[PDB]
Amino acid sequence: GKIEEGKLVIWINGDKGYNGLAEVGKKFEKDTGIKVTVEHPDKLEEKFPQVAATGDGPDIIFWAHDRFGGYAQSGLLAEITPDKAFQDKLYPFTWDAVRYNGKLIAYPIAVEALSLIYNKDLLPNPPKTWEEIPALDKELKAKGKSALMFNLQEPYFTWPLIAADGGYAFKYKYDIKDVGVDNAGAKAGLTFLVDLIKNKHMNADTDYSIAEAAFNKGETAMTINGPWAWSNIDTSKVNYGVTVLPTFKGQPSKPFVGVLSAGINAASPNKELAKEFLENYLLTDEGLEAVNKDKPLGAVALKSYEEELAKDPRIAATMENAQKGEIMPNIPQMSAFWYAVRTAVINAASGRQTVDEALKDAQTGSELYRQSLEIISRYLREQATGAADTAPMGASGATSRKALETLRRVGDGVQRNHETAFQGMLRKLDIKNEDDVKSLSRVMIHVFSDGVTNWGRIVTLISFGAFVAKHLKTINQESCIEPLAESITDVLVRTKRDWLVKQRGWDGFVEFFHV
Ligand SMILES: Cc1c(C(=O)O)n2c3ccc(Cl)c(c13)-c1c(nn(C)c1C)CSCc1cc(n(C)n1)CCc1cc(c3ccc(F)cc3c1)OCCC2
Ligand SMILES: OC[C@H]1O[C@H](O[C@H]2[C@H](O)[C@@H](O)[C@@H](O)O[C@@H]2CO)[C@H](O)[C@@H](O)[C@@H]1O
Repeated sequence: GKIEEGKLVIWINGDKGYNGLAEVGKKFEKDTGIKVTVEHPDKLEEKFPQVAATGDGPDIIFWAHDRFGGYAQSGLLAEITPDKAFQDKLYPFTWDAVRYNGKLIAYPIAVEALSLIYNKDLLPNPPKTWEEIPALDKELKAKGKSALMFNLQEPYFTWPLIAADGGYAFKYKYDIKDVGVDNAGAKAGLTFLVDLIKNKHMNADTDYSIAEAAFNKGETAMTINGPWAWSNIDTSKVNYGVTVLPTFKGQPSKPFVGVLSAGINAASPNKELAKEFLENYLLTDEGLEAVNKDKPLGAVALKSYEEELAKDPRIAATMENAQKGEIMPNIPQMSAFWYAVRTAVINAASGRQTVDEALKDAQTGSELYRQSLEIISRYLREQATGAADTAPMGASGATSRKALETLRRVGDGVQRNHETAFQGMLRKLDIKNEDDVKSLSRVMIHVFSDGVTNWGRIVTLISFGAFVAKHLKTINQESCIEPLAESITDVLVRTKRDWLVKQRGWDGFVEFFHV
């Protein structure tokens, strides 16, 4: 329940230099008498938000920057306030990756991008194009080898191909309502991947460990991986090169670029020890060297140590691929986007869904929070004030508009028919201000998560929200309505994600209540 005072617990992914990080921990302990424990739990990026929401978890969490906006929005991260002298030691774009709602929410460590890694003894020159890989595989199969193996279980690895011909996550300012997962470009890329599998150039079951072992044993000519993998390749004594990813339809593969970052748990009683560790032990030439020697970091954020490593052709390749890619967003939706696309790739690769079916579901999943919030926020606000929002609905606007019209019909009926239960519960909850609204999340999840799933219960959730919003406006707390709508939306989408996607999201709602 409570994080222990007077020690540091650190979480980092099991593909990174955790033994090197522990060496930096030992240096810290030698100066201070404070013990540093480094752990690498499975699925730590999913475990962290669950444990931290209870006041528990590590003091420090390491992950790429994309997950940290979600954590910060949830109240799970301490604000970082390094002085100017410290801030100036790192590249400004790395600080930009860890800024959320104008606040620094983590320390940046290193820039990561995927590259094409190839065995010079099998393929002296790497392929410039994806399109030439089937013919290379045919050549290599006659030598008892194969052209390419990489992790097909994590969408981070397949994304560069999906993005190449025009797939995108959130259109870039970001337009969060503009998602590019089921467009022609995304379909072309994923169809190419699925055709590789159909034609027996790759196996849908290949994962990180299987691809790594095949490459490092000299069984496959190429893999796709990041700087952290280079240690194990060095140990293997494969004659490898690191290069630009192949093009698709003449266009570069576009890796999603990550900034490995270190956040401090909002519930830690060791925030000063954590800052001291991160600024004066880790983010130093010697600290980063200890970690980099274990598993390479990429292009480190620290100007002084990055200058020394920049002459490495493997780093040059990493940065070439990075320049062709895009820095990941850190918006809270990123977790949902990754879950949606992970499922789409796995299902398309296995034959569970067609490419069209798979990307349609991924588009729905990625759009779900924003579309749900549009509908709910508009209903609550128009209920409270008596007047509709004149602003355009935007992307998938017909669905939003029709869902709002449906909700007007069925939601107004629920508020009439359940006036007695609603008035009774409103009085018992005694909702007075924004603090009271913030306290609703836990109880709403409890009530709504229990029992059957159907559209009627979704209507009850939203309709009581409108009932509360009317109350809030009347008592001059209209500023609480948008936070209420965000809280309800979060409950809805977190608890019913898979069911909602199965219904075709809000189009299911509209069809369910037609006539
Ligand atoms: C049956 C019922 C359901 C359902 O089928 O799931 N929902 C209700 C929402 C409101 C009401 Cl009044 C009732 C329900 C209710 C009750 N009797 N009848 C006859 C009805 C119709 C009271 S028993 C259920 C209950 C409600 C609460 N608790 C602790 N328990 C208060 C905690 C709370 C809960 C919410 C909120 C949604 C928006 C919001 F701004 C604040 C919220 C606060 O939503 C829960 C999910 C929707
Ligand atoms: O596959 C989705 C996954 O992508 C990224 O995770 C990377 C991570 O950035 C790399 O440092 C390395 O560990 O490989 C991971 C892929 O297995 C995102 O950072 C992550 O949030 C997302 O779920």
